[PDB]
Amino acid sequence: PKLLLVLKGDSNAYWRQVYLGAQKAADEAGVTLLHRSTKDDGDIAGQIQILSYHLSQAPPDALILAPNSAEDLTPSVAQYRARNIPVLVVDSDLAGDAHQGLVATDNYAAGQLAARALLATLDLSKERNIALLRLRAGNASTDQREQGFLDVLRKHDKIRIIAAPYAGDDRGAARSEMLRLLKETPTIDGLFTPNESTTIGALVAIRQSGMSKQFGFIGFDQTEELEAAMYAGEISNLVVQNPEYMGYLAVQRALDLVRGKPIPAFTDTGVRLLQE
Amino acid sequence: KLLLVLKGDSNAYWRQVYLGAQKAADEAGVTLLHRSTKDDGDIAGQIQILSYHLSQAPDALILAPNSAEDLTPSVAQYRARNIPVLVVDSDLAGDAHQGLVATDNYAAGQLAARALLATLDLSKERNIALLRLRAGNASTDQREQGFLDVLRKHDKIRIIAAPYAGDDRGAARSEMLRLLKETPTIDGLFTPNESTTIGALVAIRQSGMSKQFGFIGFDQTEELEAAMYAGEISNLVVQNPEYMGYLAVQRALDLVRGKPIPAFTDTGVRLLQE
Ligand SMILES: OC[C@H]1O[C@@H](O)[C@H](O)[C@@H]1O
Ligand SMILES: OC[C@H]1O[C@@H](O)[C@H](O)[C@@H]1O
Repeated sequence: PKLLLVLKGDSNAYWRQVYLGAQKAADEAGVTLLHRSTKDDGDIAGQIQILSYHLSQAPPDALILAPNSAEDLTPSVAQYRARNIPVLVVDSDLAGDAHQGLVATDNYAAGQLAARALLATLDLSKERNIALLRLRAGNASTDQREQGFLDVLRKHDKIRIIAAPYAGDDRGAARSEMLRLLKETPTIDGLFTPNESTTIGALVAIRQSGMSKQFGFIGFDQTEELEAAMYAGEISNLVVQNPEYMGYLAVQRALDLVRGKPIPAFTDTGVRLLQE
Repeated sequence: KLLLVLKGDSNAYWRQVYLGAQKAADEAGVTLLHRSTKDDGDIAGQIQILSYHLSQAPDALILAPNSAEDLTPSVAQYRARNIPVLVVDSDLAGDAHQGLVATDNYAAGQLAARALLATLDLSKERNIALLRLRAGNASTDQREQGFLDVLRKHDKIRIIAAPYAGDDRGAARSEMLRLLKETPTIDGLFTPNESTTIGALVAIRQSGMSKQFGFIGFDQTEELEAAMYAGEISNLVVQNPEYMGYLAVQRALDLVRGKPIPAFTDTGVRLLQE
């Protein structure tokens, strides 16, 4: 068998872990794994181009896709379905029901978790002003993290959501956005950033602004730099997924589809706070 | 005795806040003194009203400040005299006051952006205009920031105009007339309060541009409602000014009698139609 893996891009180190897990499973199975992603996360047009190119020029036995857009990728996936090529979605949900399954974090639950963690960092005897650094509307994973977070906090006594701008897919964009927020906002008491790039961008902005360790800060995903910032007390906690295990299971599920075996509609790959 | 100082009388909106405050005051059997400037945005005039009442007299002040920063010294003077201050409608900078009763204006701006997006053909690039009110007026600054925060990075959306109109509907009319003449294409518009919405509406009609683009307005009056039902305005984001005035008085009475209040009481916001 041959499996085509198309992730969101290369703008997060996260994706290398998903790929490494997928490659481990493909190696164990004795199957060929192709990996083709856009340079940048969020490049919807580029991802659609990769899918159509491989459908025409070198079609796989199954497609494993992390869609950059929950809606804008459905026509691409429907083309695979009409060619009877199974599609397994990884990491971030796809709209509709053209695909055969999902293997991902429960991203809505991860956001609720992040809000609970933030509440635990705050002095809840006073009103607290909260900022959310959103990623990009239509990116299902972060849209769900953002909504789960807001659903815990919106009516919470002593909590005010004072900022929720979109940062975009780039850590440079997240840095620019956070720098503006820090300058323009009177008091930020708590922050949540829903992925690797937004967490790293915000961190760099917080340091450059002389604001380290000043407020509660829940981030998402982990790298050596984020782990260090957390151990230093610059980040209050990180909500972390299991990207290697997710990549590994996505390959196993895709192979089940190739062999005509049933798979769960949703395989939840787990989420946790990195520290107590 | 409760002193109620709103922004001015440039918007029919303030009569609804006053009516709610008066209902609450009547129900509680307390005297309400409503004292506002003639025009919204008259910062110096509002400071004068506050200075006068400190010099000769109330048990609490309910204030809708014309400037989030410029009213802070006036409010601090009340705090130094231990007269509770409840801020209504539009936030005040600092922490000299005892609470806020208002729409969540930032969230209301985000709502307006989402409503505007729903009016647009998002298969194609769309040009968007925003009519700002006045820097330093917290309520509209927050609506504008919420709206922009949703849209500034949105695929296929370009913000091509964001001028300030000022507090008068006549000024909003002049500004919109200029935009309609000078801009090659406007695909969507947001106006963040009653005066800006009415001024834009009148300009759009006078330009022969009615029903040509998506238009989210803010606040409601019989005239704005008619325009919406006619399809001239796509939707209105509306506050609950009567409930806001009523709650502001009840919160002020709680302050007078020493019952703790929340720092922010969110009085709600919705789209007027589906
Ligand atoms: O979109 C940003 C990507 O970064 C990783 O957190 C996520 O799983 C997500 O899909
Ligand atoms: O400042 C303009 C005033 O008009 C009403 O929309 C508002 O609540 C606002 O404070």
